[PDB]
Amino acid sequence: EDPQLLVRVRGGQLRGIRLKAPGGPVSAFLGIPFAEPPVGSRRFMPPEPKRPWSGVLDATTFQNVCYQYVDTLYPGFEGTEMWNPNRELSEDCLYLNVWTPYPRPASPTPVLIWIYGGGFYSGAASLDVYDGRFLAQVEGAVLVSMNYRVGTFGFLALPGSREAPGNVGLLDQRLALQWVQENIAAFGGDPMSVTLFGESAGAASVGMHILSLPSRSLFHRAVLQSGTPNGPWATVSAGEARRRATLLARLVGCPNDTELIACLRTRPAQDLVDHEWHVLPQESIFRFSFVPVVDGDFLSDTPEALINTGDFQDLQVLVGVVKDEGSYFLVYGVPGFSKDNESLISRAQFLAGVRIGVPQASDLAAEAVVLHYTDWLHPEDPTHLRDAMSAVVGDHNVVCPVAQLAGRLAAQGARVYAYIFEHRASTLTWPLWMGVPHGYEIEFIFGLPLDPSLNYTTEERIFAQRLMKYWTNFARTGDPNDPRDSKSPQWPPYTTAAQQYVSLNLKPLEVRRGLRAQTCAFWNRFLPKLLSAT
Amino acid sequence: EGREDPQLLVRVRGGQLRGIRLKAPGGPVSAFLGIPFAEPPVGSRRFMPPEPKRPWSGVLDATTFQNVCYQYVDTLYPGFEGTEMWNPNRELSEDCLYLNVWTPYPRPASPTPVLIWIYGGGFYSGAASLDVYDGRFLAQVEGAVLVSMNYRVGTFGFLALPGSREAPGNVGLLDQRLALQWVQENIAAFGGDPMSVTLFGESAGAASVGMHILSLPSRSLFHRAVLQSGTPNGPWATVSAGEARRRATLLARLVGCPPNDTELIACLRTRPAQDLVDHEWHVLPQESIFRFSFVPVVDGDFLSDTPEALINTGDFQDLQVLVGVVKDEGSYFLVYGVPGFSKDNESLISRAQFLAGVRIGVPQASDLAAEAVVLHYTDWLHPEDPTHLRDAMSAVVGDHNVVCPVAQLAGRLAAQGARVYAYIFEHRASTLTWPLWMGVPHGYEIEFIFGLPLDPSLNYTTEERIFAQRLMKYWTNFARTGDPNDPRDSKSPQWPPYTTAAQQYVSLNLKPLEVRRGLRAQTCAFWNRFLPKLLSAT
Ligand SMILES: *[C@@H]1O[C@H](CO[C@@H]2O[C@@H](C)[C@@H](O)[C@@H](O)[C@@H]2O)[C@@H](O)[C@H](O)[C@H]1NC(C)=O
Ligand SMILES: *[C@@H]1O[C@H](CO)[C@@H](O)[C@H](O)[C@H]1NC(C)=O
Ligand SMILES: *[C@@H]1O[C@H](CO)[C@@H](O)[C@H](O)[C@H]1NC(C)=O
Ligand SMILES: C[N+](C)(C)CCO
Ligand SMILES: C[N+](C)(C)CCO
Ligand SMILES: C[N+](C)(C)CCO
Ligand SMILES: C[N+](C)(C)CCO
Repeated sequence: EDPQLLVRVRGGQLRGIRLKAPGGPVSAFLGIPFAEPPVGSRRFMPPEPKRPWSGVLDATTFQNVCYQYVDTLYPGFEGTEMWNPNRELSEDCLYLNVWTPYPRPASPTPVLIWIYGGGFYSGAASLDVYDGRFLAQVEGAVLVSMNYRVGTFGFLALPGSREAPGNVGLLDQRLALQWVQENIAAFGGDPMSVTLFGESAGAASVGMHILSLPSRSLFHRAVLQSGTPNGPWATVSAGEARRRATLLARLVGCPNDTELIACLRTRPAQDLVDHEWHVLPQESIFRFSFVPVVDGDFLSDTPEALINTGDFQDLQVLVGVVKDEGSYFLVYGVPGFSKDNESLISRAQFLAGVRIGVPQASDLAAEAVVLHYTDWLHPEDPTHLRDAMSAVVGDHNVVCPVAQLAGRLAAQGARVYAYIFEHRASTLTWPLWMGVPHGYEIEFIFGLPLDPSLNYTTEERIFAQRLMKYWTNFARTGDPNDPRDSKSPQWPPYTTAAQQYVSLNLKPLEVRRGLRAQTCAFWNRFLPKLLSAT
Repeated sequence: EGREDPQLLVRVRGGQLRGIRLKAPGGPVSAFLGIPFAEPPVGSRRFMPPEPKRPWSGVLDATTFQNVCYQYVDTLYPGFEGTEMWNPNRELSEDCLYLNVWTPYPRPASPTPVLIWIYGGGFYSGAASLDVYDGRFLAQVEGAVLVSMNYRVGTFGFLALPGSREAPGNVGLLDQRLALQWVQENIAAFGGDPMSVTLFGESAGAASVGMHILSLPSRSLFHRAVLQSGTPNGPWATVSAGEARRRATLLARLVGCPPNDTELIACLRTRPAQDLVDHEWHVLPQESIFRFSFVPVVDGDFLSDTPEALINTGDFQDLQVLVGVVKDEGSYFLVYGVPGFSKDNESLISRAQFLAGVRIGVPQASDLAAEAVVLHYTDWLHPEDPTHLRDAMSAVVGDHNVVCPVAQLAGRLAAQGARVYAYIFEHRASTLTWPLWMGVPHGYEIEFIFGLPLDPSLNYTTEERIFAQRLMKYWTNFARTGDPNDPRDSKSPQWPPYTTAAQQYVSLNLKPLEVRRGLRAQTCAFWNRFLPKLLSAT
């Protein structure tokens, strides 16, 4: 028995495991229950706190992955399967993971809490890319990650109902956050210094905690990587949530809210997943059936309204995007696009693609999109058209929503830093045309290139170390710059006047101005004017 | 005769003429100025198609410019050459249908290609007698035969009650056409070749040239065309029959001829010319710039359909066309209507003034269309920078009215069989009196093409002299062959034709030709493809 691996939390005693990081050992406490299993009658319901336990709870292995759809696009392909569940699926999945330095820190240490993405329909804290041992060992950080319910189980909502109120997957995250407040000191973490970070739906989740009052007392700083609470995919109205839940119920043979939800609770988990993609209103990409709902409770208003009127004075935020946000999604439903060729497309394929990539757009709005993104010097060039299609999907869904949030957060008193991540992993298995896709910064921030067995370059390992420092410096201070270090160049705050952000690549930081400023004016200013008028 | 210069006596269909020997820097030229080509369109003839000049007895003196057609005279900037170089330089009269011919001296012995100039001035102003349209340099240096005609402007040339007998519309274009017919019949008398006739014009003159291209009866009267900063398509060069009728009827009311068309037109004919000019600007539907009250009308006769329809469906197989724009097409127009703009300061404007400016500069835009314009031309890194806003306002007016219509025209003509050459003119005259912020404004290429810098008394630089000579060669090579390039020379860089595929045009400045691609390709897609679609849906 190693006393560094024994911790008493409020629920009782835990035993962790000593894991090996390249530079030395870390302590890992994996699969710690933070809620009562949301099973049987508790399906679709808010999470309840985990009842205390007797003896020593074995916290040496990852727990089950929340029940979810498993990708089948490219069977056997690492680029897709690296995001697939790596443990058994179960509705009994409300567990979290803590990595700390070995030995346990002597003084209270800044805490980073990771919230995974996956379109609110997928993901797990147990994926290899979310491995916290490197940040723990190298930067001395306490890293936490939780599982939260996804798909119907996390976000199926009959708004106004007692039994399926919506947003329960977000309440799972919140409960994990409350757990950190109550318990992280036992591991040597500082509950007065908690930084949330997440990517994609995880970043939208971070944003929603920023916009929901009861969450704000549970953290101090936030990082949103390639995702925002505002924008076209991260939320639905109560009406649209009801529509989708009612339709799924119909599809599984479930005929008053209470009756409807009681019958949904009788169905095997896979029966629900079998139909979750049949409820979207359009043929589309970058759209997910069961996501956070504007309920007037967790979200008191739309994210748009809340970011416009919010006060964010005592908040620091780091936000950014990858170089090619849209490319990943094109292979999931835009004809002409494949990982197996260069995906050089015709103009016809581009116009059709725009309707799928911007599915809520009217005919006129779609025409505006096509005319904006066409290079009128090379209107039928397939390379241009392929890269424009990617651009449309990335800008609409990530870059411009990020630019919008960044600007409103800064105008309303927040301290904001922004980045574009432009380094394409040497080990990437997707084709070159996809560039730096959605999600492929994460492995560097977590510091996987520091593991020699994974075959990243020396340059990539130095780069990872740099990024780990920006992120942990941000966690410690609310400022990603290295404070003992002179010689930078310094990463300046993002402001509405100057609009400064930095490139994160193998070269030293370069400061740029305006995140797609002209094109984002189109998405964020013009298209809405077109909508309210048509 | 007996005692005079035998080299200045010429007979035309109407009778005998005596010209004048003029001095150009390199030698003498022959000038025949103020040759009448129509019966004076006065009295009962006001608003009516021109009638050919009846023959005269004896020798008509053709040694001085004749009357300028009755028109509005600019008084925005008294004493200022920038404005006054465009003002009438001879008596204003309705008796104004006279043309001018310059030729080498002695006259050419073999048939020489003819250039015919059509002046601009928004269809409300202009004269062939202005110093910047002086044909002597082209005549002397290039051996050109050059012809220019006065044509009626304003109400006199373009007031229309469409469908009526007495004010059918487009009579100023019919004046131009009568002059073209005159050249066909008579220009061989001066050594000119009626089988080689190139039209050229600027602004409204360029629009006019384009309308001769789109009207079949004109097509037999010329072979090639140059359109400088003007097009028959676009937002200002024509009006519908309905809008023409509305403006004519309002004008009539304003001058005490309240409304049957015969009666209305008969009362208009009793009015003093100056009365008509005094109310001319009161009939425009919006507060605007780059809009003119009385312009060509889509009458279903001269113009069988809209210029837009006609350029989309036309066969332009046997046409060569040279077209282009100056660097700063919009700036000139800003000081005549947009609050905040002036020749006497830097015209740094606020964002409020930009938004107001856009409504005046795109006067037919809905609220949604105008916010589309504002959002496109705003620099979102520097949305309130006065220098950017000033320059963006200029760009809006220039692109809307000239640059994008020219791109549209060049594309349609090229797609439908024409040989097209395109330019951007980027040299600012060292003698320009407009301020620096205005750049290279609308109209300030003309003095180079005509060769005024060859006159040492005009104080242009030596480099400007050489530049002028180049331009004269391009224009006259195009007149001769339908190709501005020199057959003898080579690299000396070549001017490739404009094509829809490659979109090539050249920079005209003091440096050797540089080839560029796409005339404001992205922005003109906004004007030429998106806004119309907005319009159709909205
Ligand atoms: C530039 O000028 C515009 C027009 O006003 C004229 O010039 C100014 C300086 C006055 O002295 C006035 O007498 C003239 O009529 C102004 O509208 C504009 O505000 C001026 N721009 C600036 C920034 O000074
Ligand atoms: C790969 O691209 C080709 C053409 O480049 C396209 O037709 C095809 O659908 C793509 N995917 C397949 C079917 O392998
Ligand atoms: C040109 O230059 C001379 C000598 O400086 C000057 O006196 C004359 O008035 C100028 N003329 C013009 C056309 O500006
Ligand atoms: C098609 N799915 C929605 C299942 C995958 C999203 O990328
Ligand atoms: C958001 N994920 C990283 C889970 C998928 C995109 O690569
Ligand atoms: C059109 N102008 C500006 C030249 C005169 C208006 O009064
Ligand atoms: C258009 N004009 C040339 C006639 C006036 C100055 O631009």
